[PDB]
Amino acid sequence: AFDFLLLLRAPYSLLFRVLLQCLKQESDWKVLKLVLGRLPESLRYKVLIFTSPCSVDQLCSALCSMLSGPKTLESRTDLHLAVVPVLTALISYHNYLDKTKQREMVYCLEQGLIHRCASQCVVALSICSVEMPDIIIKALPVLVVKLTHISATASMAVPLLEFLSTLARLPHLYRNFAAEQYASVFAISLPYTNPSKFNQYIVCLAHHVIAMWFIRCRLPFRKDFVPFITKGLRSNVLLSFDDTPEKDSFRARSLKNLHLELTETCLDMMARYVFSNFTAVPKRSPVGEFLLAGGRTKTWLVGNKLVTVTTSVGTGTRS
Amino acid sequence: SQIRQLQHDREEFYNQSQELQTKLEDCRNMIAELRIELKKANNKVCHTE
Amino acid sequence: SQIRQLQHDREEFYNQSQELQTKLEDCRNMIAELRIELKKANNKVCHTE
Amino acid sequence: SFERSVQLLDQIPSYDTHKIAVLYVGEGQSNSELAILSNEHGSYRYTEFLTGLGRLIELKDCQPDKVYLGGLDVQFTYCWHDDIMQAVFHIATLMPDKKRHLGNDFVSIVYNDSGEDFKLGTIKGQFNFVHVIVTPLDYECNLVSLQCRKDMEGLVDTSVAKIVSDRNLPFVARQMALHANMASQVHHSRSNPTDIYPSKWIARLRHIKRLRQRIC
Repeated sequence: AFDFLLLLRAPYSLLFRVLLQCLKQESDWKVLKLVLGRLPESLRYKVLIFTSPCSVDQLCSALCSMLSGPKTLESRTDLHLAVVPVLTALISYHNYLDKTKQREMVYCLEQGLIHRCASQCVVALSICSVEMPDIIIKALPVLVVKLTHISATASMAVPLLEFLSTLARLPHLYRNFAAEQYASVFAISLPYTNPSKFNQYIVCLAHHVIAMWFIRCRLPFRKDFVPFITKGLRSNVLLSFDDTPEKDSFRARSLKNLHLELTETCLDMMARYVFSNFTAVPKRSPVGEFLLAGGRTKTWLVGNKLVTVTTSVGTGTRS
Repeated sequence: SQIRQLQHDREEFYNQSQELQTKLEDCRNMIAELRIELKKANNKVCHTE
Repeated sequence: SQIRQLQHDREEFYNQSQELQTKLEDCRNMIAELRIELKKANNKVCHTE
Repeated sequence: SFERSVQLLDQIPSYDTHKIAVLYVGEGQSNSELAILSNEHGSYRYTEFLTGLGRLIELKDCQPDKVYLGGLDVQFTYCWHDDIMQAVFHIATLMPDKKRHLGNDFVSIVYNDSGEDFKLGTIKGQFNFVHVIVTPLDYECNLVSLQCRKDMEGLVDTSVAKIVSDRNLPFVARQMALHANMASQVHHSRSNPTDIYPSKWIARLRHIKRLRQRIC
């Protein structure tokens, strides 16, 4: 029955209460998982709800209703890991989904973080954020606080960074914050920078998101994390090699070779963007060119930096 | 066989009528895009000013 | 005799369908380059603006 | 010698590059090699998505060399700038060549507009590793998914579909696309071709260390 009735592409809203009922009581057999697999495509084709006058809310509630409770086990891990996809697909309708119910389902996802897994949950969180960020606005802080405790899982390694990045590209959402948010973000990111454990893809992505958040990070309270950051960095080079892994954090003054290059580039970017932001492209005003055109020049390499000096000879004047 | 193919060709002419009327609607939307093109031509003249 | 009748009806349906699809053909062939020229001119106006 | 090292070393921008490619499919154009790169025209939703992708761009000469070979000759060559990621789009409608350019990119965009499914077999390509299929729907909400080249799905998950409304599909689309491009560059580099590392910063740092080694 379920198989056939879920294929309507031209008599409606009856099957709606039918579904409501069959999910309401828990048949406690594979038929449960069977209808749960019948759901997601019905959500792909959750298109005829143009007829159903927003009764989906109740099933959504029913969803969260059967999210927790022994009345489900009257497979529970699979129960969660399959109901999370269906509410995931459900999240599309930001409008008809009740506002307080959206708050509720956000809390459901928040509790689905601490779980057997939440990869699906966290990517759905990214989606709901881009979709109904107004709702996430309140959950964001405690969300990240709990996220502090995922403990360097190579499994969720990718989706976390993905979500952090996506969020960062949404400034107006986090338009206001405070230090602890960014501090927690960096603490979460840092361990994912292992030179051996995680992926080179994961490594480079981690450095990218670190950099871009640190950019999006407020100019005030920007230097704060800098030692912690390089601490978080030097604490990722703990035992990979320690030739010259010294602190060198400028708070005082103010193969594993790839790992060294990583540390180099990251702290250099920070130094470049600490204390202010500035595009990395110079273009001299015409006056400069006129003055030093063809000027006598000289370039040196003090260290990994490339210094260049040029001197005018009054070309334009004699012109 | 003959009656079955008659029904076949019936549904064929039917979907043909469907695509024909929807094609007339598409040409309607085409001339609507043309009217928007003339709106952009009003924009052309103010632009050349 | 039933065979004759059904065959004649199918042939007439065939004539109808062929002429309808030629109509569809010509109108689609005009519509394509119509919208092409429209969008070309309009986006060029956008560029100039 | 060191002078020309300084020229080439200076070249590589501190702004990470992103050559991306956009496609379009139609009913007749479904599962077609000579009909996918043929049409210089797409759908209405396709066009509004395209103009929503990035902001206006022109390929004039007064602008610096910050544009790549794709979009050098013929036409809006839509792009999107940011702190370190530059994104050239290579619209399938803006080559008038196109096969030589669209195929070369590691990742591409494919707007599933016909109504049937889709596979990589549509175009042989050059390194078109991962695809991202996006399909419309009755209302504004539209579906998005991604496909591997059966070789790197371990690196990039594939069972990732999602619904997204109009004013949010371009952003999330380009986002996951950039993720895929990252994956592809990491894969190529993982093949150890001693080529430009994706992290252009560490790239030019290697450049400088190479200068150092050259002197001593």
